[PDB]
Amino acid sequence: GVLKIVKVYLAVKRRIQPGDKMAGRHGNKGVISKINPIEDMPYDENGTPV
Amino acid sequence: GPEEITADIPNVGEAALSKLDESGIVYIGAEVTGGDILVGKVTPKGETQLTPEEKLLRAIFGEKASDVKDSSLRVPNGVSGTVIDVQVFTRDGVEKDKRA
Amino acid sequence: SVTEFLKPRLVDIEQVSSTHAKVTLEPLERGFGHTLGNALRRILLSSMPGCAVTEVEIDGVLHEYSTKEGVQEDILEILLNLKGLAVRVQGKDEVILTLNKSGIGPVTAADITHDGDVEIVKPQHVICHLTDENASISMRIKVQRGRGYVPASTRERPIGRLLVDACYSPVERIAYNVEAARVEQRTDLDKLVIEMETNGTIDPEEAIRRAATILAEQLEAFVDLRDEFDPILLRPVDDLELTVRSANCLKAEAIHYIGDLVQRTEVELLKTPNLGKKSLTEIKDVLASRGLSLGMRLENWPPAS
Repeated sequence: GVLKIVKVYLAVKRRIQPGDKMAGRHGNKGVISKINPIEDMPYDENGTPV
Repeated sequence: GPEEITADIPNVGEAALSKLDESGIVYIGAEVTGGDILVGKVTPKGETQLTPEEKLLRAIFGEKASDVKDSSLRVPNGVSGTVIDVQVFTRDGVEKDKRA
Repeated sequence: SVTEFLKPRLVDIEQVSSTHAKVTLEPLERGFGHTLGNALRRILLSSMPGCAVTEVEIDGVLHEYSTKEGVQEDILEILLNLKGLAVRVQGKDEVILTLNKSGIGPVTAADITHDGDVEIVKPQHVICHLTDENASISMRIKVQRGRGYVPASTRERPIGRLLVDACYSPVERIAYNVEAARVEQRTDLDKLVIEMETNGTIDPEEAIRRAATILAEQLEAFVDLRDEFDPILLRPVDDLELTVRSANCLKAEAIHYIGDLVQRTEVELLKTPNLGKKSLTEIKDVLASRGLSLGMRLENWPPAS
């Protein structure tokens, strides 16, 4: 009873945002709480932020 | 009667059919959001009795409108993306369209 | 004197490289070096203007999740490469560049068609690679000026136009140091050295001056410290084609607008003299002809006029 089938594929890109879950390899997991502007971050003697 | 996959839907505007090709299937690379039409399809609803009002409707707005109804595939609400691939499967013995 | 501060001046600029510079400010009073340095660093990292690629059109491609025959890279990788193209525009806030290439080899920024008001500061920037002799690429690239970071999702288009996230800031990093200044006859003055790393599209001195101008404009506020209804409701009652007696009854009640009429209930109209059920039915009919009804509630009427 089936004449035809049409399949459509949609692609999207997801960026990182507060509420996403991150982890290391040692069981240290967490959730992102805030995206901080570049000049608010701690930096070293050469001006390189983390 | 069989359902037809077509680009000619009587109850939708010209703008809503702009992203469909001649076969009633969306183009590759189109940006779509919730509510947009991907595949246009109609379902038969014809009857063998024609009332005077039905005759007036057919005379003024055409016979295609009075025979079929919209059953198209639409993007679910809250979904967006880009069309990157389309596949068509046709039963053996049925004629193939341009896209296939 | 006590109320006499020494004003810093720009002493020297050391152009270590095309993208690395040092700027010296001297002399500075006790404590002003850090006060100026931190504010200047924040402004320089935050608010400098620049140009960036925002749109790309390639002849044979429809979207970015695809490939081109004879090209080593995906379309996404080409867009990422174009996101790091440093361009200086001399006379306008928008420009379109053209790239045409063919043959085996790398396609770099030196292959972009020359423009009078467009300068390429890194001609060796690689864009893609062509791996076939009978292969060619042609594209149009849109560049415009701005500041900050504007992702393409926040900001119809024909199929084939590819959006690129815009990073307008030309400054890569800022560092600063405060040292002792060997002034003629004092030993309590400082010197501020600012190390600047950019992409080569902005002059250090004009960056410093622009940051100082922004800071002064923001300061000038502290320097002087001190302390819709729907249109149909606004139409007059006589716009309704009411009968003579209905119009007289409504005028006797001092109703001059539709907003006044729709707020009145059926009971109040019925209790009014000289208004029967027929005229109230006619009023309801003419209101229903425009999709209105009696018994609506409104806040802040009359509409301040």
